[PDB]
Order: sequence, then structure tokens, then C-alpha cells
Amino acid sequence: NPIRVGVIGCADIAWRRALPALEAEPLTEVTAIASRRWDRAKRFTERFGGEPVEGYPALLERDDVDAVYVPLPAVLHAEWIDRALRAGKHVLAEEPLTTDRPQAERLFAVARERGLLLMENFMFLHHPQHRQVADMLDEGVIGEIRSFAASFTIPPVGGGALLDIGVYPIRAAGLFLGADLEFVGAVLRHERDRDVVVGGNALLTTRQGVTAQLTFGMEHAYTNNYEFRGSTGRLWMNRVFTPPATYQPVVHIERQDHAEQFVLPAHDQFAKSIRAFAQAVLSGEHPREWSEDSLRQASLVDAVRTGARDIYFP
Ligand SMILES: NC(=O)c1ccc[n+]([C@@H]2O[C@H](COP(=O)([O-])OP(=O)(O)OC[C@H]3O[C@@H](n4cnc5c(N)ncnc54)[C@H](OP(=O)(O)O)[C@@H]3O)[C@@H](O)[C@H]2O)c1
Ligand SMILES: Cc1cn([C@H]2C[C@H](O)[C@@H](COP(=O)(O)OP(=O)(O)Oc3ccccc3)O2)c(=O)[nH]c1=O
Ligand SMILES: Cc1cn([C@H]2C[C@H](O)[C@@H](COP(=O)(O)OP(=O)(O)Oc3ccccc3)O2)c(=O)[nH]c1=O
Ligand SMILES: [Cl-]
Ligand code: NA
Repeated sequence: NPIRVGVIGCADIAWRRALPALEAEPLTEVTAIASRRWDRAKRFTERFGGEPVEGYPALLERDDVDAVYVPLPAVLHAEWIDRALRAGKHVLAEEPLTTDRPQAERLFAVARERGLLLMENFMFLHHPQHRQVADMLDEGVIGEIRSFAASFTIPPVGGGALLDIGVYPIRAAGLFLGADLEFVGAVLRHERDRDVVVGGNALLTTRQGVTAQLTFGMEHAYTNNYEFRGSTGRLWMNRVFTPPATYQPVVHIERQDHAEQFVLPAHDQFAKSIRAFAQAVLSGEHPREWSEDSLRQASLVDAVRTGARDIYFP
């Protein structure tokens, strides 16, 4: 008996990743899609099934809905996740969960009181390539880790590039370097014209001095990678955040006089993360690490927003 999923917001990202996945996943059934415009709802249900609903409250009211996918704009997550939890729906919220740490704690508290799952959807965490990369690092392939770089940049209620893009490299640092990451300094470029963060660069460190240099933005050519400098080599990889389901990662390693590349298996991370959500909802095993990782994440992001030097242009 698959969990019945309602989607609120007919997002691009739901159109391209989440709904195809929801659709293909046995453990989940798309029962309802809601849109500010009935026609858009409808364009979406013709594609992926379910009842097209106009407005989001109406979908929260349905009894044929156990869980809600929220691919809305970041600044609008808090209202709707909070409303979906209050209607008794478990929630799968696109990254970032929300805009700040204190709002993230409140959404988790609302969920905790009702025993509902609130999961922040970082598709990338669900791709086995990261763990294959981490096992190589643990095996010593480049000796001790000295520092980490990650970059996600792309060509040009809005999030801004910190919230919508910066979050990836920052989560990757969190994933690889651990829970003690502290802000050191960052810069954020803001476009005066539309008043919006369009890119930036952050520097973090663990307490042992393993630094992370994270780049993000939307005024750039596409890059989507990370790099580990160790005491005896380096390791980098491309398409680390959004590898296609059929794309085979290639781990690049260099050491003195020697370089290697390892091709890894293809994996559907969007499928796997929908499956992970469905599993946690069906079993009621809601891993604590997830919510504690989201809280820590939200803190580094607030740390970056606040502590960054902000620069307006021109
Ligand atoms: N493409 C991206 O920008 C991007 C990149 C990485 C991550 N994400 C994450 O995925 C989530 C959604 O982004 P997306 O890329 O799929 O963006 P999108 O196409 O803007 O989707 C936002 C959707 O939310 C609904 N919405 C409700 N109020 C809105 C408003 N005032 N203005 C615009 N849309 C409104 C709209 O759905 P209805 O019209 O059907 O109501 C719209 O289709 C965000 O959390 C984002 O951080 C997005
Ligand atoms: C391959 C590729 C993409 N894009 C553009 C196309 C698109 O605008 C953007 C991201 O493409 P993707 O990494 O595929 O990420 P998702 O669409 O899954 O979702 C996100 C959207 C925005 C932020 C992050 C994820 O870069 C390019 O400009 N060049 C490329 O080679
Ligand atoms: C799934 C997932 C994890 N985490 C947190 C929870 C956990 O703290 C961390 C990773 O979760 P896991 O993918 O199970 O761990 P592996 O060893 O397989 O992958 C590694 C890959 C690289 C380096 C370390 C581990 O992210 C989340 O916040 N959300 C999620 O959806
Ligand atoms: Cl490559
Ligand atoms: Na600041």
C-alpha cells in the first residue's frame, strides 16, 4: 500500500526530477497535484497522474494524501510545510528546507509533536558516488585531507544564489568534513538592479584547520564539482550535484608522478531519494541524523549570510 503523495507547486524541478520519480516508484502514488493555476495543475496531472487541484489548501485537506512534496520557492517553504504538517501530512521539502536556523527548528518541532517525517530533499546525498568517494579517502588514497573545494555555478519570492545554489557546496562540505564546520569569511555579490544575491564564495574550516572553499552563483559558466587536497594527492570529480541517472561518475586522482581515473556505476539519485522518503514514511523510521544535518546545514548558511562581506554591483 504505497504512500499517497500530493505535490504543492507545479515546479520545474518537480516536472523534471521529483514527479517522474514519484511516478516510477512503487512505494509512492501521485494522488494530487496543486497549482496556483488549475490549468497548470492539469498540465501536470495529464503527465504524471493524480487529481489536479487549484490552490494548496485544498490539497492539504484531502484524505487521499499521506505526504506532500513541497518544491515551492525557499522563502515560501516555511508557511506550507508548517501548514502541511498541521494537516497531518508528512513532508518532503526541496532544499533548502527553509531560510534560517530558527525557522528550521520550528518546522522540526511541529513535525516532532505530531510524529510526522519532515525530510529536506538533498537529492545528491542519495547518490552512492559520494560514499564511494569517501571510502577511497578513508583508505588513504591521497593521505590526510588538507582541504576541500566545491563549486556549483550556472549561467543566468526568489531565493538568491546562496539559498538556491550555495546550499549544495555547503552541504557537501558538511557531508565530507563533518559536524564541526565553522565560518571563516565569505563574499556575496548582490545585483543592485533586482536586489538579489547572484553569486559568492565562502571559506569554512573544521577545528583541525581542514578548510572548505565553496563557490556558487548564477552569473557564471556551468561548474558542478568538488576537490579534496590531501597530504599525498588530490581527488576531484565533476557533475557531483546533479549527475543524470545514466551518467557514470569519474573520480580523478593525482599523486606524485601518477594519476588515476575510476568510472563508477550510474545511479538515479532522485529515484533513490524519493525511495528513501517513502521508506521512512512507511516504516516510521525517521533518521535523526537527517534532521540534525539539516539544522547544522541551516546554521552554516545563516553563518555565511550574516558573516559574508556583501558587495553590490555596479
Ligand atoms: N531551478 C531552480 O531555481 C532550483 C535550483 C536548485 C534547487 N531548487 C529548489 O527547488 C525549489 C523550487 O525551485 P524550481 O527550480 O522548481 O522553481 P519554480 O519552477 O519557481 O517552482 C516554484 C513553483 O512554486 C510555486 N509558487 C508558489 N508561489 C510562487 C510565487 N510567488 N512565485 C513563483 N512560484 C510560486 C509555483 O507553482 P504553481 O504555479 O504551480 O503554484 C512555481 O511553479 C526551491 O526550493 C529551490 O531552491 C530550485
Ligand atoms: C548540465 C548543464 C546544465 N546547465 C544549466 C541548466 C540548468 O539551468 C542548471 C542546473 O542544471 P543541472 O546541474 O542539470 O541541475 P538541475 O536542473 O537538476 O537542478 C538545478 C537547477 C538549478 C540549480 C541547481 C540544480 O545549469 C548548464 O548550463 N550546462 C550544463 O552542462
Ligand atoms: C541520506 C541523507 C543523509 N543525510 C545526512 C545523514 C548522514 O549524516 C549524512 C550522509 O548520509 P548517508 O548517505 O546515509 O551516509 P553514507 O556513509 O552512505 O555516505 C557518505 C558519503 C560521503 C561521506 C560520508 C558518508 O548526510 C541527510 O541529511 N539527508 C539524507 O537524505
Ligand atoms: Cl570528467
Ligand atoms: Na553579511
